[PDB]
Amino acid sequence: METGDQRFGDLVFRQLAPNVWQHTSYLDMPGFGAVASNGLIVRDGGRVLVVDTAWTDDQTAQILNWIKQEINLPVALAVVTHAHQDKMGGMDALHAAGIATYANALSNQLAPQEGMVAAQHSLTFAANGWVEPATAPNFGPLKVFYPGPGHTSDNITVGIDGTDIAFGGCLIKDSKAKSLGNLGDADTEHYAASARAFGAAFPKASMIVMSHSAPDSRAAITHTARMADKLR
Amino acid sequence: GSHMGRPTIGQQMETGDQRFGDLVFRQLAPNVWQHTSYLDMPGFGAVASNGLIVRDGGRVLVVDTAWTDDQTAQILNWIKQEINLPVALAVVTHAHQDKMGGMDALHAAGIATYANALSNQLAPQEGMVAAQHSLTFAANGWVEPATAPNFGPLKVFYPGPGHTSDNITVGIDGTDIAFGGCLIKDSKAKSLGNLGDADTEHYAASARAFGAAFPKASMIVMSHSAPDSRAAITHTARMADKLR
Ligand SMILES: CCc1c(C(=O)O)c(S(N)(=O)=O)c(CC)n1C
Ligand SMILES: CCc1c(C(=O)O)c(S(N)(=O)=O)c(CC)n1C
Ligand SMILES: [Zn+2]
Ligand SMILES: [Zn+2]
Ligand SMILES: [Zn+2]
Ligand SMILES: [Zn+2]
Ligand SMILES: [Zn+2]
Ligand SMILES: [Zn+2]
Repeated sequence: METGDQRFGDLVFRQLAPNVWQHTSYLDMPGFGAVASNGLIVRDGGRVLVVDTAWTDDQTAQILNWIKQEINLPVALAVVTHAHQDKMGGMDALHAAGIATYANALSNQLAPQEGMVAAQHSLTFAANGWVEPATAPNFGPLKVFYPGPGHTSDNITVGIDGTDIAFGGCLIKDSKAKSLGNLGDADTEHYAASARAFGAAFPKASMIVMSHSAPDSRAAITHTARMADKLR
Repeated sequence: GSHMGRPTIGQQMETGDQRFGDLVFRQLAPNVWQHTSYLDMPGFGAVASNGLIVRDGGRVLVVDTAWTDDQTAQILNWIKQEINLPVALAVVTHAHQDKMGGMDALHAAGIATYANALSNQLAPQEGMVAAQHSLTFAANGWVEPATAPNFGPLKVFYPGPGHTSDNITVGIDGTDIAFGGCLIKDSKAKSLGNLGDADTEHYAASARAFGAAFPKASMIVMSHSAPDSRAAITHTARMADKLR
């Protein structure tokens, strides 16, 4: 309800930069109430790129229809940042709309176990965390980085070239957080290193976008790593 | 860095096994041998780690180091004596001491080394030397063949997270042998061994995925016990079912 925020159905959109919006969707978790999840919408000349679905097919369709209304450019592809419902719940809606989908090979391998629909294409990563470029064709400003196991074994991150923005997804929590949120599938040993690897991959990003709070500064990365140091 | 921060000899000699310094070698097939090295761990005696040696035409291929550099050098010495073909490459099956502790011995000898990209990424944290090359995997677990150059009969499969998030497995094409490494424990096991780095949620599926990937392998080779039948896979998966 913050000024400049736009509503379409159950979804809220905030412009972060001339060509970048955050999408926010909400799901009731019985016992804990409504939980926000954020992803990104990127205008890349005469096409649109999506990072992460909403919780549900219906909510993901609302994202696609808002893009049609407000941006009116075709969605070329989507990248989804791990096999949990907040990031991949809406895969069927992307596929029905004829959007090409990309995830970590590991995300696609885990998807069935995690009750998610696999992406059509698999990203693979060098030992240094950077996507093998042949697996991420025509990704325009999307720079995809695998920081290592943290929130999950499969979690990936995305920088937006020509912006100050990097997307930590569920790996990064906000700079005032008490906790690292859901650690059910987490690597408690490697998490802190993974948070720091994300920071080092995108050294000049000043706006850190994450799944479960409003955009923060780089302080979110060093706070997440400081919290993660305490897990081991 | 390493979880281990004490090399010894095995006691249970066994008839068809060959002692070579502090290591043990067993021929499993005309072109396949098991290498075994031992660490004394207080309260648990001589702890075996097993890997594989494969002869493929005029080349030898190695799966896994020994626990230590000095032990891994003795694997190379044994290969020179018993096979006398050059070691074309080694593949190591995750970033733990038993599987990657001897990387320096391979690199010293000019042997090209391969691991899961994730193993190489985790190596520094795990106190291991990274392999020279990284394997990547398709969404169905099979190695991307462009990343496994001249692997010949070594058929590398990532079964999913289990013993660790980076554990890989290796079928030996043209044989009845599949290597489960530390993912699979034998049908006599009372535990899944070290779960310090394990994925308790996905372990059972990963164990079953290994079995389904190598459906006709009748000899299952694993890190910490003698080769077993396919029962080792199902018994492991059923123990892993109790973690979730
Ligand atoms: C807000 C904390 C949170 C997370 C998280 O920390 O990322 C997830 S997730 N992506 O499923 O693990 C959930 C859904 C169960 N919740 C409630
Ligand atoms: C014999 C059980 C075992 C395992 C295992 O279960 O694989 C490992 S490992 N590869 O480091 O996790 C060790 C060394 C700590 N030990 C003693
Ligand atoms: Zn998650
Ligand atoms: Zn999340
Ligand atoms: Zn899970
Ligand atoms: Zn291990
Ligand atoms: Zn082991
Ligand atoms: Zn570890």
